Amino acid sequence: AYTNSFTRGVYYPDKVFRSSVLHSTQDLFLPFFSNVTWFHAIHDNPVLPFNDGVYFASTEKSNIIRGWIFGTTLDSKTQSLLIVNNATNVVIKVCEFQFCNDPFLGVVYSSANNCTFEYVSQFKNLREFVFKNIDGYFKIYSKHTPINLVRDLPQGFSALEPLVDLPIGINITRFQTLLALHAYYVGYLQPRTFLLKYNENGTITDAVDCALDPLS
Amino acid sequence: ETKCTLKSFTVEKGIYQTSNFRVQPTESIVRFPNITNLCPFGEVFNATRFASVYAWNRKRISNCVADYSVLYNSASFSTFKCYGVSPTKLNDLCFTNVYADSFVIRGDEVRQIAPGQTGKIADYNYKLPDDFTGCVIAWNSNNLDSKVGGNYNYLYRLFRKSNLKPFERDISTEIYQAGSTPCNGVEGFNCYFPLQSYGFQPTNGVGYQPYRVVVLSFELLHAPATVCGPKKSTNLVKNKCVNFNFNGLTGTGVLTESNKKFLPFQQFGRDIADTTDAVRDPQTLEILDITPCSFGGVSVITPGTNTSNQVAVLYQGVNCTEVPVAIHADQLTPTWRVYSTGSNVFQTRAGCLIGAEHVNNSYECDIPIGAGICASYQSIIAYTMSLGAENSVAYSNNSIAIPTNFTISVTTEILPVSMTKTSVDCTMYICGDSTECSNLLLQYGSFCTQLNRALTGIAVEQDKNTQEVFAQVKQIYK
Amino acid sequence: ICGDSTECSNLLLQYGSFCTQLNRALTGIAVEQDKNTQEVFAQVKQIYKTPPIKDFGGFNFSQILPDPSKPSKRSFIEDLLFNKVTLFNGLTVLPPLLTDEMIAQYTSALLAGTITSGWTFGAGAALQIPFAMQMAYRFNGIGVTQNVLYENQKLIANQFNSAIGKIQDSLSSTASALGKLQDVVNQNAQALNTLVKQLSSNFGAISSVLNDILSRLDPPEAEVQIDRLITGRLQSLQTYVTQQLIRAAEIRASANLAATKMSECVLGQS
Amino acid sequence: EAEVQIDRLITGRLQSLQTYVTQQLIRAAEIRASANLAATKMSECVLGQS
Amino acid sequence: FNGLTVLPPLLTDEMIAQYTSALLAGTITSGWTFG
Amino acid sequence: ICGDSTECSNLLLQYGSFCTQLNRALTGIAVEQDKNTQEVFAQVKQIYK
Ligand SMILES: *[C@@H]1O[C@H](CO)[C@@H](O[C@@H]2O[C@H](CO)[C@@H](O)[C@H](O)[C@H]2NC(C)=O)[C@H](O)[C@H]1NC(C)=O
Ligand SMILES: *[C@@H]1O[C@H](CO)[C@@H](O[C@@H]2O[C@H](CO)[C@@H](O)[C@H](O)[C@H]2NC(C)=O)[C@H](O)[C@H]1NC(C)=O
Ligand SMILES: *[C@@H]1O[C@H](CO)[C@@H](O[C@@H]2O[C@H](CO)[C@@H](O)[C@H](O)[C@H]2NC(C)=O)[C@H](O)[C@H]1NC(C)=O
Ligand SMILES: *[C@@H]1O[C@H](CO)[C@@H](O[C@@H]2O[C@H](CO)[C@@H](O)[C@H](O)[C@H]2NC(C)=O)[C@H](O)[C@H]1NC(C)=O
Ligand SMILES: *[C@@H]1O[C@H](CO)[C@@H](O)[C@H](O)[C@H]1NC(C)=O
Ligand SMILES: *[C@@H]1O[C@H](CO)[C@@H](O)[C@H](O)[C@H]1NC(C)=O
Ligand SMILES: *[C@@H]1O[C@H](CO)[C@@H](O)[C@H](O)[C@H]1NC(C)=O
Ligand SMILES: *[C@@H]1O[C@H](CO)[C@@H](O)[C@H](O)[C@H]1NC(C)=O
Ligand SMILES: *[C@@H]1O[C@H](CO)[C@@H](O)[C@H](O)[C@H]1NC(C)=O
Ligand SMILES: *[C@@H]1O[C@H](CO)[C@@H](O)[C@H](O)[C@H]1NC(C)=O
Ligand SMILES: *[C@@H]1O[C@H](CO)[C@@H](O)[C@H](O)[C@H]1NC(C)=O
Repeated sequence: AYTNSFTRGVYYPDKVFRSSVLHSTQDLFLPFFSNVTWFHAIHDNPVLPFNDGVYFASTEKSNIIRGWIFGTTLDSKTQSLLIVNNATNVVIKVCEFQFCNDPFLGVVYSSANNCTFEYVSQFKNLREFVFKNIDGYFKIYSKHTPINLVRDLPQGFSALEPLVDLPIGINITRFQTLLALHAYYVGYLQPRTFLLKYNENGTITDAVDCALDPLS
Repeated sequence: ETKCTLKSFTVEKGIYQTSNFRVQPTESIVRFPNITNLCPFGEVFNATRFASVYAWNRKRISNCVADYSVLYNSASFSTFKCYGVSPTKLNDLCFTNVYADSFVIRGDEVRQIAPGQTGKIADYNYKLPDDFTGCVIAWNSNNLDSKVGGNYNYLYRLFRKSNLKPFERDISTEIYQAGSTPCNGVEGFNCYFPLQSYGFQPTNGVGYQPYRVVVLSFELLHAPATVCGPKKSTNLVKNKCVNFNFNGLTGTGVLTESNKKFLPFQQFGRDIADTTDAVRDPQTLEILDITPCSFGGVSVITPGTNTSNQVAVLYQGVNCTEVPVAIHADQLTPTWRVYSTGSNVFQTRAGCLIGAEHVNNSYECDIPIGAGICASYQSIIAYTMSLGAENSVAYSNNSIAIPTNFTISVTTEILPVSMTKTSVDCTMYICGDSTECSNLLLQYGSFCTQLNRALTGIAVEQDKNTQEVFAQVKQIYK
Repeated sequence: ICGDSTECSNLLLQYGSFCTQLNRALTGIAVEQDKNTQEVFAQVKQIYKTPPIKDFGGFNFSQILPDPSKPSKRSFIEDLLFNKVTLFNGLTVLPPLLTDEMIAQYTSALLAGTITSGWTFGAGAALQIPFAMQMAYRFNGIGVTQNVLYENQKLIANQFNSAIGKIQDSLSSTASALGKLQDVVNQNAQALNTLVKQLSSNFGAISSVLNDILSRLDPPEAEVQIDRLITGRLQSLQTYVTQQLIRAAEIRASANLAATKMSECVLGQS
Repeated sequence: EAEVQIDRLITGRLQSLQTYVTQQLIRAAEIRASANLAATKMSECVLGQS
Repeated sequence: FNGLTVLPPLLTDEMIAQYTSALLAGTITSGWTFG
Repeated sequence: ICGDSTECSNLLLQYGSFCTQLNRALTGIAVEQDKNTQEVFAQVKQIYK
């Protein structure tokens, strides 16, 4: 399935406060009017290559899509990332895990050999997620509030502010989404340059593509 | 200073520029955040028990912040000598990872922990590689090992001809029987246990007392840094020209309170072209401002060395409160103090003029200053520019004024028309009769002809200019 | 170039005496601009004043003459023009010698002198003359006999008032009619911004900041890096200075033309 | 190494000569403008009446 | 004189003086007609 | 100065933005050259015969 992402996928690139200045940046971004592979896995979790950063979304205001496992082999040979939720805290384990055929999670665990690191942190709703991993830093954004004005399709303009970054220093090329036992979008991002407009409060109010149209 | 910058012994009336001044920074402030991730090295040195020399334990330690100065000054260590690692500067070193090797040895086995050394345990149990290792620390443990320790709890491997590679452990205990010809020509005999027990007694001497030994090895430039040493900090000072490493990144200027608002996650800010203007400290989580310290050029106003010997100093774009700070009160000559304070600090729109009194009259002047004011030498007085005379003509509905007499005046007007037709030789300027210079210049393209063409063009242009400005008539009249 | 570093100054002092010209050129152009404006505007020897009672044969100069209630003694058209257009790392901007008050006084003096006396105030002593006779004299110079004006005075007055009202409204309504001044201001601001932005350029060195490379290396190649940065900044500064010189020459030519036009047309008849 | 030293010397002196030539060109242009004005003044205010 | 030189002007001062004298004599005796 | 090369462009981009103004000082005179010939000839409103 194909869906048209109008203008989603804009985030604060750095941590520097600006005001009423037009800043032209060259970073990894999701192009405007892109095509995203809408999934309808309701009675389906295929293997999705990471390709150096993926967009994400969701619409269900419940706990069905729980964890996002990352790695390159999904085997005990190499350490694999596992980031899951518990409805009260978020737990991240990078230790070596074996293969899982149909893991079930909801409020699997094969082995914990060669365990090194751990992390613990704290119309329907929208949860726009953007992941990136460069030079050993894996960092994640979030936006847990939608706008209740129009039903269907993720249209509207809003910014993304980062929450967490981990200096894992490992390589990831594939990832799986973990469900429970009984409609999320996916998009690919590549480094195209943008122009951003800042408000007097340091809030992104407009973004314009730089390599889309001659007027742009 | 005016005579120096002009390189002459006579100075004509006017304003001149000599130098510039800056506000010297006073002190420095260092600000690091509250939190400091402490690392549990207490369980390493002060562990209840250690393993044997042939089966020492290894643990993985990373993402730690531990200070090496807190242990260097401790007197509970027999000796602290390291190979190529500075004990003092370890506080300012970041390492990719750290490896600890803790065990217990005999008194005479301390010297065996060194690269390129020969010994039973140095070559049979633990071998130091032929590269850089952090260092070894050893201390006495006769209180908990020589009196209450196990009589055979400590074992060493007396196995020869099996020199182990560095960082290798072989805890496999097997009976050492060859089972072939090269052992008394028989199979079964000559069986010696690979392990042997230490012989120790309570206070039996110096070479037999067990000592706790921990070898710390450090890896550098193999991975992103994870372990680093803590550093000190201090408080803050406001409203002074200060240089700082405030919250990491450095900067110099004066600190003021700010009314701007920051998002709950955003570190600092800027305005234009990488110019920091607002930083907040983790200790207070309060927004502040940065303002560059004032500076600027000076100027000297003089009425001419011939007429007098007194001058007036002007600082550009400086407020009164920094005038005593503009030039140090007690660093220059006492003659600069007559033109430093007191005198007359006439603060105007274009800085501060000191050394000349202020009068509330107004006359035509000759030495411009700016912002509508100018100074003149009657001492030296600075006043406001005068536009000239002032009169009002009595315009009426039916009145005219007709002149009755006339005068004839003669005026002069000077106009330049030409300059000197000069020229510079092309290669003689940069070569001076050297073949190497010409050889190297031939590789720089045709700069010579390009430079020589312009001067000839200018000369011909000047000749044509003079010819057209003077030659107008075709004859000569007498 | 150095940013308060001793070794940078030590390496710079061996490049010769270049700062002397780098400063004298700018001082020369600044003095030239000051003399330029002084020559353009200061063309009278006295400061005349309009009579308190005004009867200009029917004409209405209320909008063009200065108004006492205004803050800076400025007329309405000057206020509209001022409200129409609108616009620190070792770079300073010196204030002009003549601020706006003297400029307003000069313009008011010139306007009052040309209204009351005509052209004789620019060639001697100002002489009183009624306005109607002055307009008759001016018509007599373009081929139309004076008999025309004295029989069509009211029509001409009405046409003049309507024209000045219409031009005031048009100027208040016209867009981008003042493009030259805004263009000049934009050019200067852009030049300063692109000069100050050049600091962050790497110029082939390890980093754009002197202290970091100084503290992370040793002198033998640190001096090479410093020399590369120094020479890059010298070329940048030289380019900026040359551009300033060219622009100053252009402005000088334009201001000379303006002064010629003001002296020929305001104080006489062309 | 002599070639390195001569390279440095040539670069420096070439830059200095370039700057001098540019300054001379600008000054010559300005003097030309002034002399043209003088020629116009002499042609008009002397041979007739202004 | 180490690589730099000054070329002499084409017109010497006597020619300039003669031009000025001719112009002045013409503007005295004839006026604007000689132009 | 690059002649359709990648390494040359990579080394040039770190020098700053010289070419940003090197490509504007020429377009300015290119635009000016049109006004120069436009304001000298277009001094009439109609075309006579
Ligand atoms: C931007 O931040 C300000 C700071 O509180 C927000 O509050 C506004 O402040 C201005 C300035 O006095 C007031 O005129 C507004 O009425 C305030 N708004 C509210 C809702 O209190 C402001 O809301 C923020 N957003 C914008 C777009 O200005
Ligand atoms: C020089 O500094 C003094 C004190 O900082 C300034 O005096 C104050 O200026 C502010 C405006 O910035 C006024 O609001 C205060 O009323 C002034 N008096 C005080 C604080 O006692 C002075 O203006 C500064 N001079 C210049 C030229 O900026
Ligand atoms: C116009 O002015 C001139 C001088 O400015 C007057 O000539 C003077 O006349 C007096 C009285 O005869 C003599 O004493 C002076 O020597 C004259 N001056 C000169 C320079 O010759 C002339 O009289 C004035 N015009 C009228 C009509 O009086
Ligand atoms: C000259 O023009 C001005 C302005 O155009 C006239 O000012 C008027 O003054 C009256 C009396 O206060 C006001 O009611 C009007 O509103 C003003 N005009 C405007 C356009 O606001 C002035 O009366 C005119 N004078 C003559 C002699 O025509
Ligand atoms: C991609 O997006 C465009 C624009 O929304 C759409 O027309 C097209 O059908 C989509 N799919 C493909 C394969 O181009
Ligand atoms: C654990 O896994 C990492 C990465 O897969 C590997 O480098 C390391 O040798 C393994 N073993 C230990 C003890 O860290
Ligand atoms: C998940 O949350 C429950 C309470 O809702 C808590 O008891 C449990 O310990 C949490 N799980 C983890 C792994 O912390
Ligand atoms: C990516 O994976 C390869 C294995 O082919 C590995 O050599 C490389 O170090 C990985 N990259 C990172 C940044 O870990
Ligand atoms: C401890 O951290 C808090 C966090 O804001 C800070 O307010 C406080 O000043 C810190 N205390 C010290 C002694 O640094
Ligand atoms: C020197 O000053 C005196 C008095 O001001 C003056 O008379 C004289 O002409 C001056 N000489 C020079 C060479 O300036
Ligand atoms: C201005 O003149 C008044 C006269 O009343 C005088 O008191 C005052 O000091 C003058 N201001 C000055 C000299 O700055």
